[PDB]
Amino acid sequence: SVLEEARLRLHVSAVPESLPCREQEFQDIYNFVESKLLDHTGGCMYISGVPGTGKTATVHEVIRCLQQAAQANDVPPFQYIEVNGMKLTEPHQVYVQILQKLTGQKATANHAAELLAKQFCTRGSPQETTVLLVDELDLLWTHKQDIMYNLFDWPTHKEARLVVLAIANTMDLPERIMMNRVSSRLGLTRMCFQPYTYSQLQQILRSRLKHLKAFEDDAIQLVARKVAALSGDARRCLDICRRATEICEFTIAHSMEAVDEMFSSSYITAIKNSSVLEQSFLRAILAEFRRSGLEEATFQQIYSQHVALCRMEGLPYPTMSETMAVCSHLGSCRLLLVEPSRNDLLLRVRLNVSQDDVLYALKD
Amino acid sequence: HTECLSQVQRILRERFCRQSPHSNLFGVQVQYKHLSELLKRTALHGESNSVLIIGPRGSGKTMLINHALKELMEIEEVSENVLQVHLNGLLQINDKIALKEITRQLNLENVVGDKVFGSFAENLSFLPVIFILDEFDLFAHHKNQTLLYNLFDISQSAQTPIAVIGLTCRLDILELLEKRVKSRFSHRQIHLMNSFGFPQYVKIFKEQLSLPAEFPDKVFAEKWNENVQYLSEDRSVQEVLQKHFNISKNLRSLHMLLMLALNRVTASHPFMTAVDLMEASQLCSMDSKANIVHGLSVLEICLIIAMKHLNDIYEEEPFNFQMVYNEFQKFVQRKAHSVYNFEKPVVMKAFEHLQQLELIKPMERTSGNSQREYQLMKLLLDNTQIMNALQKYPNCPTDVRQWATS
Ligand SMILES: Nc1ncnc2c1ncn2[C@@H]1O[C@H](COP(=O)(O)OP(=O)(O)OP(O)(O)=S)[C@@H](O)[C@H]1O
Ligand SMILES: Nc1ncnc2c1ncn2[C@@H]1O[C@H](COP(=O)(O)OP(=O)(O)OP(O)(O)=S)[C@@H](O)[C@H]1O
Ligand SMILES: [Mg+2]
Ligand SMILES: [Mg+2]
Repeated sequence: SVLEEARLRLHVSAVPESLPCREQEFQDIYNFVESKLLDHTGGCMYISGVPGTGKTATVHEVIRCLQQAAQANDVPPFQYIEVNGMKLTEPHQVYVQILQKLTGQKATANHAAELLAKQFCTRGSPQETTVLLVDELDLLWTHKQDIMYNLFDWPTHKEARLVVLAIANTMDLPERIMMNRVSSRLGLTRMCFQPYTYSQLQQILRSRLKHLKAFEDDAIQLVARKVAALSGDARRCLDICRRATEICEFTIAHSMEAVDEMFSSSYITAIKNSSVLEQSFLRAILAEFRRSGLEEATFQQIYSQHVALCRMEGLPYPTMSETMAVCSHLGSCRLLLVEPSRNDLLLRVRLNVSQDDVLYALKD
Repeated sequence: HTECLSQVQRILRERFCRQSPHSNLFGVQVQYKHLSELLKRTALHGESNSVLIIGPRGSGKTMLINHALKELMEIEEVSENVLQVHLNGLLQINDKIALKEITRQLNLENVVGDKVFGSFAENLSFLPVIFILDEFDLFAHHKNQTLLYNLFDISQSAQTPIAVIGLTCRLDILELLEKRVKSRFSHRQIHLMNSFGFPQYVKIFKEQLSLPAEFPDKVFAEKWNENVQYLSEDRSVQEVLQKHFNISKNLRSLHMLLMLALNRVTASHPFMTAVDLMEASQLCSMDSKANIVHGLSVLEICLIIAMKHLNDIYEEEPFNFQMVYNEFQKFVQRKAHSVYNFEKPVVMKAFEHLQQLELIKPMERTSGNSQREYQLMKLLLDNTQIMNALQKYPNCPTDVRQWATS
């Protein structure tokens, strides 16, 4: 079916071959790495960008192009090694991972570091240029900063023949997280990926759905515009498109439903579906807050206000245990803030949502 | 006779205590339809999805998953290809233990290895399997959320199909995740609320206490159905149900109340009565503080009255043993010759016993520097509670009562 084909095309893992939306950045990286590969000299580049900008996809596509060029005997052969920071149980274990990727030897963290140091500092046998990719750099931080210093200092050696690309989300990292000597080592080589404009998002969506007339232009334009105005991320755009397809299986209404179901908060409807006693408790809290003006109140005054409200409403007199159970249930779903493990009558209560939202939910 | 009572007791005890699966589903038609449809999509094809289910505890979160699995696993031979892994946040508190449980459940310990080696690339390199994550909120409190990130990554990868299911009671589960995993998390959420009125709750109660059609005796089953139907419209039973429904709409409390009601079913009374439900509701709705106060002694009552007087004179301020002793001495000295000639150590032991029952708690705890005397103590009771408890005290003397009134 057409909807099934659109769902298949719009999946996240269905990476395209090459989209010129980032062709400029691709070209810049293609010049830099090509220069580092032609001169038999190492280098380092730091790239910072918000998630969803295609950093990993762009790097992998550049690696694919470089490997294809090497296969066409135009570039000297190179060894590619990829490591992910968040896929490692311990920080020091990255030394074992790289060593096992290059020689397959098993050694301790310190011994693996020493062997890697010996290989990268001593004039050994002439090896292929090493392309090292490290993902999620900020998660390799250590109070001693030895791992980061070694990672960004080793390619400085002529014998290293190592090119390192660091992908991260924060551009401030080399300034406030990295010390001076290594900050100057990554200085002036910082690539920032700006978020896609709504035109770029529309171009990407059109490329996803070439030769397929399944969505109207209006839904596509609105989805790209919401994405631009909220995060400018292709991942949530694909999720919205898939949800719109699912709802259409059941127009602009589908996209609106997707965006206001996957982004909007459910606090209002949760309060609406609350019980009568919980509503009375919330009203008592609001009345006590208006009387006092403070954002913290003990359980005793709230209980007194609840008893007064119940007397006004004609409800039966509530026991302390019942009110405590209701409060504990409310705190379980993170609508309030309380520590009722030991304190019972002296519990500080803070609202987890804005007062105006509570008023707008309770007026109806 | 006795055999029928034993069989029905066993069946209802299995229904309530163990929470055995039942075909009856209440107000969850759309949610179950969505969940089953997505499970079938993930099973019959290589596509991957991630879903979180949010609801209050005791709202049958596990029942939906169990019913859907029992409905869809036995459709075809897909269950042979389908593998299921269940993880609970309580049993697995560390990533090492979670990895060990994952390896043992997959019967890959022979492939991966037996020793305590920290390498997990044996599974990672090799990696349809479905994942069930009980208490998903606890996993977000780990040091680095490595397991959750890896699961999301393999779900988003194009290597193997993986289905991830998480259970959460917190409504703020979206803000407990890091930016990366939140971006990689497919925003599929299902909310389990008791969105039904009181008459629907009455229908649920009527159906739950109804014998199944597979019971051997049919005329007795029909008579039981007639009894429960007749008991359905009784205004005392309706009043008890209305009270419990006002308190909370969770089905777990209703199951507990029904179980306690069935405990009073004997041979002489094969069919229940509204008075039985009244007794069960009364037993289920008693406050513990008044019960604790009722079991005290005279000296403790006098000390508590002195404590209330201290709280009244000094508005919301702490106190120590010396002031209470001084004003108890004042009370026993105003009276001419009352029989309360007690020394310091017995009063000190009484205060220690009162503090042991955790009716009084210290402030800014310290020891050695400050003795038990001259220590800031506070009371954890309300004046109306004391008055109500003292009203029901069996043999409260007139003197102490009038002192309390003063
Ligand atoms: N050139 C591109 N044009 C359009 N969409 C793209 C492009 N490159 C990547 N994408 C899409 O955007 C998604 C995000 O790509 P990633 O590289 O994984 O994100 P990232 O920028 O590396 O940030 P994280 O936090 O590391 S996932 C990809 O999975 C694709 O679906
Ligand atoms: N929609 C429903 N259909 C059938 N039974 C339900 C439904 N909702 C709740 N229940 C019943 O409610 C009772 C209590 O639910 P539980 O199964 O104890 O909660 P849970 O699903 O285990 O969630 P947690 O957070 O793990 S305690 C069970 O006996 C369920 O059969
Ligand atoms: Mg990435
Ligand atoms: Mg459960």
